[PDB]
Amino acid sequence: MKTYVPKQVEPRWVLIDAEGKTLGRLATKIATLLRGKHRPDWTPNVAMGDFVVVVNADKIRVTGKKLEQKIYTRYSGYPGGLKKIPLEKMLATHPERVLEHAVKGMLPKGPLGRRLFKRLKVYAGPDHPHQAQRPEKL
Amino acid sequence: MKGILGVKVGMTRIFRDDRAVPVTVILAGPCPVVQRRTPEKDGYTAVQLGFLPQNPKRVNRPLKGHFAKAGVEPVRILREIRDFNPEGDTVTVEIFKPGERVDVTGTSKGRGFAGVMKRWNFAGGPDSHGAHKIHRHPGSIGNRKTPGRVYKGKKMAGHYGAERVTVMNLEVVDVIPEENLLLVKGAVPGPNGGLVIVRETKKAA
Amino acid sequence: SRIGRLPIPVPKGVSVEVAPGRVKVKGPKGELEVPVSPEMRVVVEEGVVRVERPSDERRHKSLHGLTRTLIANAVKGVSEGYSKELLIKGIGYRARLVGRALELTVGFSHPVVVEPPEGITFEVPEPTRVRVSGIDKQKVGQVAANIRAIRKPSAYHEKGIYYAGEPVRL
RNA sequence: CACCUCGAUGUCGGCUCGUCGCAUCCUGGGGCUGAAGAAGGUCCCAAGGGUUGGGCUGUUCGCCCAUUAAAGCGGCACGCGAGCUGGGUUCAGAACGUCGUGAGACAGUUCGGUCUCUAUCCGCCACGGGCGCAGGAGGCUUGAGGGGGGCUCUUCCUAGUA
RNA sequence: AUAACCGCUGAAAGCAUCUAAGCGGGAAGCCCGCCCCAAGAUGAGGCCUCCCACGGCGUCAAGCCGGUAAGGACCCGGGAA
Ligand SMILES: [Mg+2]
Ligand SMILES: [Mg+2]
Ligand SMILES: [Mg+2]
Ligand SMILES: [Mg+2]
Ligand SMILES: [Mg+2]
Ligand SMILES: [Mg+2]
Ligand SMILES: [Mg+2]
Ligand SMILES: [Mg+2]
Ligand SMILES: [Mg+2]
Ligand SMILES: [Mg+2]
Ligand SMILES: [Mg+2]
Ligand SMILES: [Mg+2]
Ligand SMILES: [Mg+2]
Ligand SMILES: [Mg+2]
Ligand SMILES: [Mg+2]
Ligand SMILES: [Mg+2]
Ligand SMILES: [Mg+2]
Ligand SMILES: [Mg+2]
Ligand SMILES: [Mg+2]
Ligand SMILES: [Mg+2]
Ligand SMILES: [Mg+2]
Ligand SMILES: [Mg+2]
Ligand SMILES: [Mg+2]
Ligand SMILES: [Mg+2]
Ligand SMILES: [Mg+2]
Ligand SMILES: [Mg+2]
Ligand SMILES: [Mg+2]
Ligand SMILES: [Mg+2]
Ligand SMILES: [Mg+2]
Ligand SMILES: [Mg+2]
Ligand SMILES: [Mg+2]
Ligand SMILES: [Mg+2]
Ligand SMILES: [Mg+2]
Ligand SMILES: [Mg+2]
Ligand SMILES: [Mg+2]
Ligand SMILES: [Mg+2]
Ligand SMILES: [Mg+2]
Ligand SMILES: [Mg+2]
Ligand SMILES: [Mg+2]
Ligand SMILES: [Mg+2]
Ligand SMILES: [Mg+2]
Ligand SMILES: [Mg+2]
Ligand SMILES: [Mg+2]
Ligand SMILES: [Mg+2]
Ligand SMILES: [Mg+2]
Ligand SMILES: [Mg+2]
Ligand SMILES: [Mg+2]
Ligand SMILES: [Mg+2]
Ligand SMILES: [Mg+2]
Ligand SMILES: [Mg+2]
Ligand SMILES: [Mg+2]
Ligand SMILES: [Mg+2]
Repeated sequence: MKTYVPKQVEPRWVLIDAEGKTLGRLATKIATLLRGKHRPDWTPNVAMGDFVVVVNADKIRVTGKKLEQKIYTRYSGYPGGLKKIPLEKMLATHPERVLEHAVKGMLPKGPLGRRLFKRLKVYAGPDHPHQAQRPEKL
Repeated sequence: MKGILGVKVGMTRIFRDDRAVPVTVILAGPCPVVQRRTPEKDGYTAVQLGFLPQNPKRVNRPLKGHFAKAGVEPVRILREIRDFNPEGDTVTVEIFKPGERVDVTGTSKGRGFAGVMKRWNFAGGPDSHGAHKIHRHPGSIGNRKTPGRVYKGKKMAGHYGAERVTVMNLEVVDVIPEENLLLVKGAVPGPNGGLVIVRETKKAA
Repeated sequence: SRIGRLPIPVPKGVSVEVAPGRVKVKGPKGELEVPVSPEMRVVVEEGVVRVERPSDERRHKSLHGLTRTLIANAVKGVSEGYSKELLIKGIGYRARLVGRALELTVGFSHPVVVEPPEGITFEVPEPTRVRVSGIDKQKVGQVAANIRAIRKPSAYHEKGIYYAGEPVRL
């Protein structure tokens, strides 16, 4: 008896609110969603997961003094090319990155790890293209 | 933010107030605005500004009589002006009064493969004493085992020149509208007959 | 012992409205909005306005007094709440006034124009003494401070913008 | 100490080219002063940029001349010899002092004394070719993200006023 | 927008306190601004303007072969490239 393995199945689309939701807590879920690990036909080597849309990405809450104290770094190949960026500035400049970045780091690494990240459309505030479905959830 | 295209003509001195004034005569010919593109269908504001007329129809089908005054498409419509909305039609040298500073963007003369020392003003080696085939060489380019590599921007020999260069805050010594001439004093990049674009200064903006 | 926290403000020709996040006072001299901790419930009784804290935690007590006072000032505010003195000493030092704007010459190679922010009103009863009128009080104390901060007292002798008070030394 | 390296990890100093740290030499901002002013002292913030030319010695260092806003301290295999130098050290010649009967010996001295055309990979400076960007073309562009730059003195007015 | 720091308002702690809630000033530094690169930014963006929707095959999935169109190379005269 060989273990069952799904065929091309269904490209699902799911909508999430973000506003008021912590961040990592939300990221956790969005990740598990990204790689259909809720689906009972989960498969590690294929990418049979939901496409996730997220709105109100800028009203992500966050505890402690993270707005000032938490910093995102970026190293250019150059000398002294290590840039330091605090939450505040990010949100005020490029929200939807703060959450995109929290999910990128929670998806596995690899060519398949990527792609799963591609199946994630984060947007500032509300609104977005509504071509597919979007069974909103919590 | 008035801008205009033109060709570096030459250099010469002027004499004013019993003082020699070294200037660079640029011809800023009439520039037929051929497109505008606003935050409507573009997201910013500028002015396609076709220059030299020419073109005995070496113009092929990509021509734009769309915007009426194409007056036989020009050789180099290239380059807008960004945040400039002209006197409606045709921009000329009239946008500049003697006494205004301007920023000239040009294409610096090319020098091809230029060595460190010229490219970068390195001191090179000694021409005598120890010497030995390293007179115009860059010397050391690193350390030892750590980092064990060369920095990302290490100044080395390579192509140098023939690039975008903008000499800033140049005085407008004079303007001669009769012939579309404009006199700035000094250091406009590129060779004569090369194309330049003259803009408002950024000291005030 | 006996804490400027749970005593009670007052009324008299002025209104009070409790929102879950703040309170609006308003009176014969304008209106003020007082942002207050979402915790801590302010109640409007008869001709008073108590403030009570949820717990007794060293952190709720701290927010208690604060809140009480923070409101009371808003009440004094809408029925005369300005003031803050400002006596300019020193020889060549004099304070004029240009319309709404206050111009004072206090020893620089120039005079300083201190145009006033909204809500604030400037008066110069005699050229060597100023007063800052307002409803806020946080704004009054600020603007009053700023104006004086233009360098001033602390020196080696009576020269510069003083408050009414503060003597000085050598 | 003796852990990788003795079927080799070239050793001082200079030159060249840097880059980083800040326990800051200058410049910016501060608190205290036994801070009248000007000028200092001392501590705090601050690494953006700057941080001179000579005499002596192989020297590093240091002393000295003339300046300066200042003449900063360190790390990078006491950064850098498949980049240069080769004065020093550190083979073979020779000499002095010294030691040894001697051959010879000296972190003692002296004069001399072979520094090896070809870059495979990584890295770096440049410049292309290919394919991709799901119709194919010619123009004009947005800027995510990078990089460059960032120094300072004197005099004058204020005012010979506080 | 901040550092040291200077303050406003202000409790805990009646007084007082620049701070614990708040706010204001405040560095040659930080983020923008200037200059240059830059859509392989596979997240490959945009705008304008051109040619068009062939012939057989692939009977269906994406394709295969020719001519072609707008254009583009080849070749040649040259160039402060
Ligand atoms: Mg050339
Ligand atoms: Mg050069
Ligand atoms: Mg030179
Ligand atoms: Mg040099
Ligand atoms: Mg030299
Ligand atoms: Mg030379
Ligand atoms: Mg030699
Ligand atoms: Mg030679
Ligand atoms: Mg080496
Ligand atoms: Mg051993
Ligand atoms: Mg042992
Ligand atoms: Mg070996
Ligand atoms: Mg070897
Ligand atoms: Mg110390
Ligand atoms: Mg200093
Ligand atoms: Mg002094
Ligand atoms: Mg001091
Ligand atoms: Mg420090
Ligand atoms: Mg010598
Ligand atoms: Mg030294
Ligand atoms: Mg010595
Ligand atoms: Mg010296
Ligand atoms: Mg160094
Ligand atoms: Mg050592
Ligand atoms: Mg070494
Ligand atoms: Mg060598
Ligand atoms: Mg050496
Ligand atoms: Mg030798
Ligand atoms: Mg020799
Ligand atoms: Mg003997
Ligand atoms: Mg020996
Ligand atoms: Mg010798
Ligand atoms: Mg000889
Ligand atoms: Mg020797
Ligand atoms: Mg060699
Ligand atoms: Mg390798
Ligand atoms: Mg290419
Ligand atoms: Mg695509
Ligand atoms: Mg950018
Ligand atoms: Mg930089
Ligand atoms: Mg930058
Ligand atoms: Mg730099
Ligand atoms: Mg005198
Ligand atoms: Mg005076
Ligand atoms: Mg500010
Ligand atoms: Mg107080
Ligand atoms: Mg502050
Ligand atoms: Mg501020
Ligand atoms: Mg500056
Ligand atoms: Mg560009
Ligand atoms: Mg495109
Ligand atoms: Mg356009």
